[PDB]
Amino acid sequence: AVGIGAVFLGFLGAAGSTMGAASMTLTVQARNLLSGTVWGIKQLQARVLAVERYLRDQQLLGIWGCSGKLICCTNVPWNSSWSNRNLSEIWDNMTWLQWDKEISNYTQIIYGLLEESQNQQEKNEQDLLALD
Amino acid sequence: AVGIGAVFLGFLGAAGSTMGAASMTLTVQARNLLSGTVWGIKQLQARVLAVERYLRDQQLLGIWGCSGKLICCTNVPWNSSWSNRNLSEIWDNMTWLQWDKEISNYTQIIYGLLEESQNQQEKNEQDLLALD
Amino acid sequence: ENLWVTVYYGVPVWKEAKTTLFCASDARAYEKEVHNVWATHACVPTDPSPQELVLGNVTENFNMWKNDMVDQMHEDIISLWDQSLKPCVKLTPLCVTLICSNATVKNGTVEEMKNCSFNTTTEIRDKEKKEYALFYKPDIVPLSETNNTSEYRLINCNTSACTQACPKVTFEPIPIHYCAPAGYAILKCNDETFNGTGPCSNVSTVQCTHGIRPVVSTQLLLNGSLAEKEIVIRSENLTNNAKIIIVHLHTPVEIVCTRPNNNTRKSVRIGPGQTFYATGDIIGDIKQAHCNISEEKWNDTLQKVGIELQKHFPNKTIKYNQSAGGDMEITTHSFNCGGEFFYCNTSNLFNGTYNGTYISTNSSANSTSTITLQCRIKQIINMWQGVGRCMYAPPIAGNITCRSNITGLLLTRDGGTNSNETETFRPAGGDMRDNWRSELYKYKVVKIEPLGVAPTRCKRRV
Amino acid sequence: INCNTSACTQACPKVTFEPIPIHYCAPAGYAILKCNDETFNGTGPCSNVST
Amino acid sequence: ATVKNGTVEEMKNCSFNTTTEIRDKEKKEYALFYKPDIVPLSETNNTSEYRL
Ligand SMILES: *[C@@H]1O[C@H](CO)[C@@H](O[C@@H]2O[C@H](CO)[C@@H](O[C@@H]3O[C@H](CO)[C@@H](O)[C@H](O)[C@@H]3O)[C@H](O)[C@H]2NC(C)=O)[C@H](O)[C@H]1NC(C)=O
Ligand SMILES: *[C@@H]1O[C@H](CO)[C@@H](O[C@@H]2O[C@H](CO)[C@@H](O[C@@H]3O[C@H](CO)[C@@H](O)[C@H](O)[C@@H]3O)[C@H](O)[C@H]2NC(C)=O)[C@H](O)[C@H]1NC(C)=O
Ligand SMILES: *[C@@H]1O[C@H](CO)[C@@H](O[C@@H]2O[C@H](CO)[C@@H](O)[C@H](O)[C@H]2NC(C)=O)[C@H](O)[C@H]1NC(C)=O
Repeated sequence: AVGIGAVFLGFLGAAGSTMGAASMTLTVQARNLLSGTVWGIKQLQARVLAVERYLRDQQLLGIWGCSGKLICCTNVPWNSSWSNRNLSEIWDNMTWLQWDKEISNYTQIIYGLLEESQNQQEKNEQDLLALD
Repeated sequence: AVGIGAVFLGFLGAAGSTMGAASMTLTVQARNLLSGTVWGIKQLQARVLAVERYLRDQQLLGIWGCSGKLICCTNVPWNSSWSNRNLSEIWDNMTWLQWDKEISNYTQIIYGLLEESQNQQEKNEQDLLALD
Repeated sequence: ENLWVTVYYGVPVWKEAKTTLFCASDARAYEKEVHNVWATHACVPTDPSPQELVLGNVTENFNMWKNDMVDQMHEDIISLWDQSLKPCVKLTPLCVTLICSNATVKNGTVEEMKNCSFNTTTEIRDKEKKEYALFYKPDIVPLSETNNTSEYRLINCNTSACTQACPKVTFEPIPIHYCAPAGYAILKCNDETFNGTGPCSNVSTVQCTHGIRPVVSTQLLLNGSLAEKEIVIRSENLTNNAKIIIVHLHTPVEIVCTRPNNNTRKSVRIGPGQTFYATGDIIGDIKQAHCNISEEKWNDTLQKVGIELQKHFPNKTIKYNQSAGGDMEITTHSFNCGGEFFYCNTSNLFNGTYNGTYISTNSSANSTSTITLQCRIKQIINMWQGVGRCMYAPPIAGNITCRSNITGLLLTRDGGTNSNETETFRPAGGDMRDNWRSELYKYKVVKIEPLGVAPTRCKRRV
Repeated sequence: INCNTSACTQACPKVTFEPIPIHYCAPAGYAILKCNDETFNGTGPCSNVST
Repeated sequence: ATVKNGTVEEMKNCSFNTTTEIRDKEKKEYALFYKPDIVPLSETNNTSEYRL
């Protein structure tokens, strides 16, 4: 159960488990994006590739307005054409590893939506805080 | 005195100075994490190692909920068994350089406490902002 | 009820991917010299902690023959052996007219070593002195078609220049652990009866792979992993016989080989400041090199293998047979032992049949019974093609022993004829990918995708 | 006095043996501490430390 | 050899003792060389000894 106490799930412990169980204790995956030391040129290349990847993820997440490394509720309304599926259909018995097979097609749309939708937000604070 | 005016204390100026004095003007230490250019393989190795350390500190500070790079009040309650010492015993004449000798034993406990505590925090906002 | 796109980070999602891997040694690999063993040089000390984790509800496809991990293992070992032979002396003054004597053994059961003599460029260059050394016959060829039976040439000097292996580097396989970089993980198939291609219904994950012995062997698979429960066989397409079959043993078969000849070393100067070690004397009586396998184990083992082979050829019974025939390095079982390279005629082993009829082991009337393979020695070696191929392995003084465990076979069926009820199998050594693929089958590298979007009842706070 | 022990090589004429001064610098995240005491013997607590 | 025209160049036919693949057993070998790639060896009167 998710009532673990002190976390001991390991790296990918919630793989195959419910979306809710994996949604709690997300830090065990986030914290482990690091490894290695160097021989020659190839292993140093593998080291810098991880930093490239981590900063790609961080920049893409931050442009959406997500400084937090776990969860965000976003302004973009849901387009129901993507699944037209119920909350229990998606949430209660699926896992993230099987959720990624469905909406990975539409990630390249949602990314642009979030990218613009942060700009329809923060420009307005640039006006209201001048009105204040 | 800490009433410096324009800051000129240098890199490690407050070493040996009071906790309060070192608590103001923390940026002079934080900002100095960039240097170098390359001869051979070992110098580029030394370059990337600094980025690795910087992202260690930044990530570990982030999962605790601290996007700010200077000071944080945190939701973890204080466990007083670690010192059972007074505020003046710790704050008024000690320096950070000799404070690190005491509670460095208990850092590996506080780190896990903060890590779980941010998850007790932000899961609730995922519910409250839905109730709103 | 309304839903909103909600984005999560730290999600447990991944996709299979291609990437480099680290190599990590056991803790005791760094008391030695540089480059000796290579495990000290290319690799990092491993930390067994954290240990394995089992994922409770996931199933994944594992494909052994499409695994790029062995394809990177091949490049790693190739570049790693190529690196070691840079500083060592690259011979070259030995490409001269060697004048050799006949010797006398008159039996044919044992070989002798040819006594050859040659004029040497001394360490002060232009003041030559004649010098002699013993050479194994496979490493020497007659120089010309002329009638002179007393002028010989090394097998080098026609194809490539060749280099001595240094004495401060050893051939013994230190176990190697392949570790993943950041952002990736290695999935371990925990199903103990997995055949090699299909969905593993019990998938674990580990920080690093378990130790691999990079033992080079052609026909048989020496010291390595053992099957958990039973003998399991692996092949891409058994209908087309040309594909190699990997047999994986559960019970090992013990093998011991020896060179009873008490060789003694000799030194020769090759230009300034460098030496070429050679064999100078054979103390005592010359005797035959061999390998001993217990018949009581092999006879049981090959019919145990027969029952497994019966399943995908149920129409026909089984017989075993000699290799396809060819050059020494192609046909014979070969291996390293203490620095020497052996090549064993294996016709005695692969003989007999099985018809679904098991023959008893109990009582073992003679546990001292053996079947003796006869093996030849070489010092000029073509260990891989294109690795800077030639290497001269120097002789090692004294007498040596080679005890080890057999843990699998590499085989290949002969073509069928007469629709026979008893079609046959042959041994087949070849590309060293097939050797490492016999042991890397448990693992697959994946790439963690922690960023995901989902619908949820919460919206942005303004 | 070669030819018995090792092969030898000439030093090029376009490279000089004169010691140019060398400064050792620290990488990022590290610092160098200079014992500013002018009578320090070599092993002990320096009561005046610079960086 | 003989061309005598000067409109076309020929190639000079040169021969040499080769350190063969077994080192110390030479054999004479010949090859054609373009004249710009060959120079006489010495100021002496020998018009039949050349160097690259
Ligand atoms: C392989 O061939 C070499 C020769 O190429 C053999 O070496 C020769 O061995 C003989 C017998 O020991 C030596 O002759 C003796 O030399 C001593 C010197 O004090 C002399 O007093 C004796 O009257 C006798 O002539 C000979 O010197 C030696 N050759 C050289 C160059 O040292 C070798 O024995 C052969 N080995 C085998 C296994 O066939
Ligand atoms: C360039 O010079 C070389 C010599 O340095 C010329 O090669 C020589 O050519 C002649 C004529 O073909 C060969 O002579 C013949 O040899 C055969 C051997 O069976 C013999 O039966 C004939 O009676 C005749 O003597 C000669 O062997 C050959 N030299 C060698 C070393 O093979 C070459 O022709 C010249 N090329 C040009 C374009 O000037
Ligand atoms: C050299 O040969 C001797 C004699 O054959 C070997 O000594 C035997 O080694 C076995 C182990 O394989 C022992 O069980 C025997 O007791 C030893 N003595 C005898 C008389 O057999 C010796 O091991 C060989 N050298 C090497 C390095 O293997």
